[PDB]
Amino acid sequence: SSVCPSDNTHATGAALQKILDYKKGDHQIMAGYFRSWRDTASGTGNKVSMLDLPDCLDIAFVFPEGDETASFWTTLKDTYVPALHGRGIKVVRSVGIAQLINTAWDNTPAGWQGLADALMKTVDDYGLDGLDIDVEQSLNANQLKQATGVFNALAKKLGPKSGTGKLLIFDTNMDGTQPLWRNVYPTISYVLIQSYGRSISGLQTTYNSFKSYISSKQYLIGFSFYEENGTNWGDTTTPMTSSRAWQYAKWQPSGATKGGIFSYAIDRDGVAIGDNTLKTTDFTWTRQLIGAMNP
Ligand SMILES: C[C@@H]1O[C@@H](O)[C@@H](O)[C@H](O)[C@@H]1O
Repeated sequence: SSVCPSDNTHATGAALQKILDYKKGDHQIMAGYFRSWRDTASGTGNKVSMLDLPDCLDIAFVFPEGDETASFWTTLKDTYVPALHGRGIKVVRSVGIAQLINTAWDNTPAGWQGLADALMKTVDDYGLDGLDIDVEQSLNANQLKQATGVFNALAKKLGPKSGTGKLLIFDTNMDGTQPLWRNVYPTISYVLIQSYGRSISGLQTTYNSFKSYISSKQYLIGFSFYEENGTNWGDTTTPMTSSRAWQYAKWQPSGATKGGIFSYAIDRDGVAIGDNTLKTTDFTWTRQLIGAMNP
């Protein structure tokens, strides 16, 4: 990734083209969850724009909580998606598993299709590159049937079964024994393991629970930046090169190469642990971690 800037410059010419070429070639990828309610185009008081995101990012997740102002969604559609696409950055909408097990939607083939159609509007209306499902709970038999049905309906438009080039992503804090994963693994582009605060020594065990269902390049492990007023996971302690985030950038499963890493709350890149104020960011941690993976 020598072609990436040592600061947060947005390249423009042959300098941009080299970044677009880097992204088309083999490399460990970097993804980031951008908390939508923290975007400067949402409400008041925020300091970071999705426009700020570093050129060498591979995937930005639009990660809302549902109280965002209309202006955020307008800006995403009209300004952010075009600008990130100009940088070869993919933009994926995140939705919680709760949305796919919502009992307002019939637990039938027609209901799975109807709910998939509604979810595909969050992709198609914004010009996005796919959908990310956040799975952080176990499912009862009925929930598992409904979620599996929706994934199978989505797989007509997204992910490896679709042929569209659009992504279907499974992000989870659970392992590859979860029934939902056993049901939907053939539909998935990337699997992202929420690994905030975890032991470097337990990473192989988790990877081993998925590895029969994927190739290693589909697998990403995630750390968290420090969220204002949030959990102190301690993934981004100083010095950087000793951090959990840095150890994740360097970690490889035995005999294979992982797909890469992601951050939770990429809008918080470089804010000190315990600092509960909002700050601008030049994405030093994101840019350095891309370098750590692609030397
Ligand atoms: C229950 C928690 O869920 C996610 O936040 C993971 O990132 C943590 O490591 C932990 O498993």
